[PDB]
Amino acid sequence: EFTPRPYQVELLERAMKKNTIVCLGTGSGKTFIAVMLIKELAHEIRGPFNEGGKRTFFLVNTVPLVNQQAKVIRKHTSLKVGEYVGDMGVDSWNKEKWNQEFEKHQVLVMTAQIFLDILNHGFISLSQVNLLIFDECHHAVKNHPYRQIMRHYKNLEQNDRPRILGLTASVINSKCKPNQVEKKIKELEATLNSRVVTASDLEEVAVQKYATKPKEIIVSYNSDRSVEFVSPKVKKLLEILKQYFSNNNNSSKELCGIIFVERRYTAYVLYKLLNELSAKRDDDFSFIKCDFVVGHNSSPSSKEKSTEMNSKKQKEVLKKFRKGECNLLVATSVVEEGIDIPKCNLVVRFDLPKNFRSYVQSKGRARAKNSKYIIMVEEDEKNKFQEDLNQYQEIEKILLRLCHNRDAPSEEDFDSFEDELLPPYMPYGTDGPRVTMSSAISLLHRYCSKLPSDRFTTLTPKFTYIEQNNEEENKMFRCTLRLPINSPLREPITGQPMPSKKLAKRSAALEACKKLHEMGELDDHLLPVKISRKN
RNA sequence: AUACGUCCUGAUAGUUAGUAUCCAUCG
RNA sequence: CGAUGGAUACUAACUAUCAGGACGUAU
Repeated sequence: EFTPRPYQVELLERAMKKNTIVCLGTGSGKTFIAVMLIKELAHEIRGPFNEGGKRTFFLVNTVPLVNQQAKVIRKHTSLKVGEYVGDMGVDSWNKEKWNQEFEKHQVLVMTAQIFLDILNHGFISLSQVNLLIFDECHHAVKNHPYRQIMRHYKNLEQNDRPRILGLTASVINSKCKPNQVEKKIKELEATLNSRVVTASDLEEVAVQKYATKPKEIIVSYNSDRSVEFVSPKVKKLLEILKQYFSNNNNSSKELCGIIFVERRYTAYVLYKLLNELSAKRDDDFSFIKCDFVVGHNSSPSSKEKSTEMNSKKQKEVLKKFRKGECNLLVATSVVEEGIDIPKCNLVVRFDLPKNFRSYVQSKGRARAKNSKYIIMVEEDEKNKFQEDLNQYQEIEKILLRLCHNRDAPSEEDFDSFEDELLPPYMPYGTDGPRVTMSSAISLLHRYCSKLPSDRFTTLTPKFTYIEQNNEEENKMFRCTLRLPINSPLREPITGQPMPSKKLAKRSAALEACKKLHEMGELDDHLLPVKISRKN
C-alpha cells in the first residue's frame, strides 16, 4: 500500500540528515522509502540546466527492474521521468542531443555502465547531481562499476554534495565465519561513507510476513544405488510432492510452486518428465504444468541453442505465470531476486544453497499460507549441512544484533581507501575527459570494432607474455599490446612492469590509449571520431 | 629427563599466485 | 566477443600452531 507509516517515517527522518543504508526485510516494499524521499526533495529540481539546475539519477543492476521501477515512479509522482537502457544504443548520440535530453527530462533512470560512459567522456561534470540511489549496493566489491563511479567522488572537488541512499537485503556476498562479520561491514560502509540502519517496528510484518516465514523441513533421499528407468531421487521427489498434495487434496485451490535447479539439462528434462506423467489421469496430475525460465540470456553470441530463452519469450512466460495459467515452475537461480512473482507456499530446493546470500534469498521467496522451505539432502551429509545451517543462523543472529546505535561514521576510513598505480590520462585536467587505468581495454575494443573494416570476430588485440624476476627475484610480468594493421599505427607497444598479468595488460592499454588521441584519431571528448564514413 | 636456539618431515588454518569446472549479470 | 561477481577440485610459495625426526647450549 502507498501509505506512510510511523516506523518508516522515523527512518525517513533518520536518513534525511546524511547518507544512509536501510536493511529492511524482504517483501516490505522498500521502494516506498525511495519514492517518499524523492518526493521530499522535489523543490530543488525546477532549476534549469542551461544555467545550472539539478536533476536526479537512479542506478539499477539489470533490465527487468528498469520498467518495474519506472512504472512506480511515474505512477505515484507527477514528475516527467525518462527511461534509458543500453539496448536502445544511446552511445551513438552527440553532445547536443544529450543536452536536449537533459533539458527535456526531469528524472532519469539507467543501468550502471551508462553513468561511467557519460562521466568518463566528459559529457557532464559531477556537479548538478542533486541525488543518487544505490539499490543492491552490496555488489560494490573489488571492481564493480559502483566503485568506479565513486572514484570521482574524492578525486574531484566537493563543490557538489549529492545525498546517497542505500537499499539492500544482504550485506555480504561471500561465505564468512561468525568472527569475521564486522570487517567486511566496516569496509563496505567506509567505501560508501554511510551508516547502515535496521528495522524497528515490524508490527504488520510479524503478522503475515515474518511469522509466515517458511519453516524448515529437511528430507533425505536414499540414492544408495516407467520411473524405474530414472534415478531414485526422482521417485523420492514424486513421493514428497504427493505428500505435499496430501494437504492440497482438500485444498485443491490455486497455488504455485518453485523448483530451483542448478544444471540446465536437469531443468530441461524435468519439464518433459512432468508433462509425460501428467497424462495418467490422476487427480493430482490432472492439473500439472511446467515451463522453462532457466538460462536467461546465457551466451549472447550463440554457442548453444537451448531455445535461447528469448527476452520476448521470457516476458511471455513470466506474464503467463503471473496471471496464474501455470502452477509448477522449473527454474535456475535467475528468479531469486529482482522480480515480482505471485505468492507461493512450496519451495523444492532440488539442489542445496551455495553460500550465505543465496540461502537467504532462496529462503525468503515463499510467502503464501504455510510456506514450506524444503531441502533434499543425502543422508550422509546431513550432519555437515546441519552444522552449516547452524553457522548461517548464528551469522544472521549476530548480524541482526550488531545493528544497534550505528551512528558512527567511517570518517577517515574513506580517506584510507586505496588508489590505483598510475595516474589517469587527463589532457585538459578537470576541464577534459578522463581515461582510468582499469577501463582502457573496453575502449580499445570499442574503437577497433567501430574502426571501419571487415568485422572479423578474430579482431581482438594480440598480446605477448613473458615471465621474469626482479633484482630480489620476485615474480614479475610484462606484456606487449598490438593494434590493428589497418590503423595508421601497426607496431605493438609494451607497458610498465606490473606484478600480475592482468595488471600489466591494463597498464599497457592505458599507456597506448593516449597515443591515438594525441595524433588526432580521437575527438575532443576522447571518443572515436564521429565523422561520417562518407567523408 | 626438562627448557632454549638451528635444520628436516607430516597435520591444522589463513594469505598469495597458476590451472580447470559450474552459475549469474550488462555492453 | 569483452567486462564483472560467486562457488568447487588440483598445484606452488609464505606465514602461524601442533606433532615427529636430527644438531648445539643450559639445567
